[PDB]
Amino acid sequence: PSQTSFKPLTVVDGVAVNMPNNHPDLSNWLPSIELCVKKYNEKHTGGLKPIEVIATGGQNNQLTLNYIHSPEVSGENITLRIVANPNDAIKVCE
Repeated sequence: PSQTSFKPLTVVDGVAVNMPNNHPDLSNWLPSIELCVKKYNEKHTGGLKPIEVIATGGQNNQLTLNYIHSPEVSGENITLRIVANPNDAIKVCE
């Protein structure tokens, strides 16, 4: 584990997904990633699953993820809900 300029966004199955501060909001990627990561978490349950997930890609159809396993001090603020679920045949992610 080491210091990094990344903040938490959402957790899926128990994996805190952080994003690069030097990037826009990932409201649309929220459901896209939360669903993608679910796959990896499915195969890897409990400790098996990754510690954190660095999700990137703001615009220009940018979609890049990173599996990081290193728990470190951190925290969030507050969240309510998003209520979204866009469909797509060609999912570059998965």
